Amino acid sequence: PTEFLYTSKIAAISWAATGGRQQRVYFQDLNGKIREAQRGGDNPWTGGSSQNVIGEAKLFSPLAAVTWKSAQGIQIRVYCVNKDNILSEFVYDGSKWITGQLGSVGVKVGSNSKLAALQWGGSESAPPNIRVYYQKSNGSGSSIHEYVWSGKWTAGASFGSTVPGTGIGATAIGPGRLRIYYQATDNKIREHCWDSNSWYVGGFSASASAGVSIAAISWGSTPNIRVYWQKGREELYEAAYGGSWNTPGQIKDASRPTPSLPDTFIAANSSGNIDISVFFQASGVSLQQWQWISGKGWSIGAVVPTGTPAGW
Amino acid sequence: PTEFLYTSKIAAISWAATGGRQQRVYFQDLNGKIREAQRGGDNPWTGGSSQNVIGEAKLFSPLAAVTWKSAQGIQIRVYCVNKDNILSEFVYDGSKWITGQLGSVGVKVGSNSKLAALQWGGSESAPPNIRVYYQKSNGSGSSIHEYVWSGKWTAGASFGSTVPGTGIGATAIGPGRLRIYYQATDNKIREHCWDSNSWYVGGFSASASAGVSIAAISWGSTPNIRVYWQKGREELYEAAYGGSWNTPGQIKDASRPTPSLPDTFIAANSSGNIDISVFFQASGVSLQQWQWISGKGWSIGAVVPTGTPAGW
Ligand SMILES: C[C@@H]1O[C@@H](O)[C@@H](O)[C@H](O)[C@@H]1O
Ligand SMILES: C[C@@H]1O[C@@H](O)[C@@H](O)[C@H](O)[C@@H]1O
Ligand SMILES: C[C@@H]1O[C@H](O)[C@@H](O)[C@H](O)[C@@H]1O
Ligand SMILES: C[C@@H]1O[C@H](O)[C@@H](O)[C@H](O)[C@@H]1O
Ligand SMILES: C[C@@H]1O[C@H](O)[C@@H](O)[C@H](O)[C@@H]1O
Ligand SMILES: C[C@@H]1O[C@H](O)[C@@H](O)[C@H](O)[C@@H]1O
Repeated sequence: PTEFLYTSKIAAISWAATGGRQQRVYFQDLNGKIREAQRGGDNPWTGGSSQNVIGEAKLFSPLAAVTWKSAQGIQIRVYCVNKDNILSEFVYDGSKWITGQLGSVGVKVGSNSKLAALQWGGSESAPPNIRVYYQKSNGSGSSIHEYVWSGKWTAGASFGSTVPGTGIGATAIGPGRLRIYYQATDNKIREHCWDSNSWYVGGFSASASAGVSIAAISWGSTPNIRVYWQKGREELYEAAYGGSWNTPGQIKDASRPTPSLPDTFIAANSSGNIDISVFFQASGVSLQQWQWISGKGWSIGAVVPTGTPAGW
Repeated sequence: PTEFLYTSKIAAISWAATGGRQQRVYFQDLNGKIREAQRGGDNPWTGGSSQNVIGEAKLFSPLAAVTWKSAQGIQIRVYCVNKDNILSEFVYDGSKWITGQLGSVGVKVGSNSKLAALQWGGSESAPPNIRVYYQKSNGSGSSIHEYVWSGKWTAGASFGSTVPGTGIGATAIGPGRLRIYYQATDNKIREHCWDSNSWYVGGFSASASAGVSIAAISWGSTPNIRVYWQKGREELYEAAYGGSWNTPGQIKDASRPTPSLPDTFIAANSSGNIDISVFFQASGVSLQQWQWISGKGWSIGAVVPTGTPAGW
C-alpha cells in the first residue's frame, strides 16, 4: 500500500526548462497533508514522501495549481480549502513554501465543490493574473464563482448552472482569453468564454456520464485546446480543438482497460509544443499518468511515488 | 466521504442475547485507529466514530476477533499488528478495553499477512481456548502458523502451502474441532482440519480468483459450515456444508452488481440458529453488509456508520 489518499483530488503543472520538461504534481496523503512529487525530463519521478509536504487542508479537499516564471524564480500557487471550508493558498516564492494571502479574505466554499485555476501574463517583467473558480453550494443547478487576483484579491463573475459539485476545467488560451468547462444539469459538458470584454456561452458541448472529473489545457497560436473528462473505472475521454472541435474519443490501452479506481479524479498539465500528461488514481493506491508523445500517441507512463506507510 | 480507510481489513462478531442479536464490527480509520460499530437486534447501527476507538495498529493491518461470555461479562479479543509487525491484542474484559498480553510475546508477522482467530470452551464456568492464525513470510508457498492460548500463549502448528498473503478463514465447528480455509498456490481454496489428535487435509476444495478474501462460520449439530470468499469488484461466493458440500454459488443482487470496491476485504459473523452477516467495503467509502434471513435469502442490509471527516 501507499500513503496516497483514496479519492484524493489531484493538481498538476509543468513548464519547459533548459535541460528538459519540469513537472510537479500535488496530492493529499492519509493525514490531510498536501504532498509534491517532481519530474525533470524523462528521469523517474521523485518526492511524494512525508518530506515533501507543502501544506495541509481538510481531508478530500479540492485542489488546483498554477505556475509562472518571475524574477525571483519559479512561482507556484496551490489552492485548497481548510476544515472550515475556507479557500486557502500555498505559495512557492521561487525559493521556499509559505502561506498565501487568499485565506485571510475568508472565501467560503461548498463542502463538495471542486476547484480550478488559471494564470496569464506572469513573467520576469510582469505580474500574473490569477483566476480561481469554485462553487458556494452543493445543490443541483448551482453556479460557478470566480475570484480574481490583479494586485489584490476581489470577487469576480458567477455563471452557469451545474450538476452538484461539478468538475471544473479552466485554461487561458491566450492573454486575457479564458475558457471554463463544467458539467451542466443535463450532464453535458459546457464551455464558458471570456475573450476581452464579457462572458458568453461557448460552442463546445458533449455528453458525459454524471459526475465526471474534468481537466483542460491549451497551447499555440490557433490556439489548440484539449478537454479531458473521466468517470472512475471508465475510460478517459478527450475533445480536441485545433480551429474547430473534433468528435470526443477515448484514450485507452487494450491491455489495461479502465485502469482508474471508482469515484476518483484526474488532473492534466502541458508545456512546450507540445507535452501533455493526464494523471489518475489507480490500484495501489497509486498515482499514475497517461503520457502523450506527439505523433505517436498515448501510453501509460511511469508511476509517481506516493509514500510507503510504516510496517510495509 | 467517511473516515473508513480504503482497503482496511474487517473483523466481526456476534452473539445471541435476550432482547436480540448483538453484533460488533471492527475496522480501521484514516489514522490507523481500530474503531468499533455496534448493533442490537434490528435497530440501526451505532458507533464507528472517533469516540469508538479501541486501539491502534499499523495502517492496513490485518484484523481478527473472537468473543465468549464469562463471569465478568462479555469477553472480546481483537488481533492486529503494530508498526513493527508484532502481533498485538486488544482486550474487552467485560467492562472496559485494555491491552492484552500477546504483544509481549513478540510474535513477528509477515507484512502482507492476514489474520484469523477462533475460540471454543469459554463460558462463565470455563476458560477459553483461543487460536490465532497468521503467516511469517509474504512469499508464495508460505505456510500458515498458529499461536495457542490455553492458560498462556505458546506456538502451535504450521501447515499448508499458500498464495502470498492468502486470505484465512477459521471456525470451531465443535469443541476442539477446527477447520481452516486458505488459498493454495494453485488458487484453489483448501481446508485443514483438527478433530482431536492431529491435523489433516480436509475434503473441501474450490476454484477461486487469485487473492480472494476468505471468511468462515459454523453452527449446529451436523454441523453446518459456510465458507465465503470474494475478490473486490466481483460477486460474493458461498460454499455450504450441511453434512456434505454443495456447489459454491454466488450471493448477489441483480440491481446492485459487484457492490464492493477493488482490492477490499470481507468478514462474516453468526449467532443463534441461524443469523449470518457478511461485511464488505463499498463506494462511500462505506461499510456494508449482506444479511441472511433463513428461508427467505440474502439481501444487502443497513449501512454501518464509519465517521465523517471535518469539513463535511
Ligand atoms: C477558441 C474558441 O472560442 C469560441 O469560438 C468557442 O465557442 C469555441 O468553442 C472555442 O473555445
Ligand atoms: C466436517 C467435515 O470434516 C471433514 O470430514 C472434512 O473433510 C469436511 O470437508 C468437513 O470439514
Ligand atoms: C519549483 C520548486 O522546485 C524544487 O525542485 C522543489 O523542491 C520545490 O518544491 C518547487 O517545486
Ligand atoms: C500573486 C500573489 O502572490 C502573493 O504572494 C500571494 O500572497 C497572493 O495571494 C497572490 O497569490
Ligand atoms: C461488549 C461491549 O458492548 C458495549 O456496548 C460496547 O460499548 C463495548 O465496546 C463492547 O462492545
Ligand atoms: C484469554 C486471555 O485473556 C487475557 O486477558 C489476555 O491478556 C490474554 O492474552 C488472553 O487473551
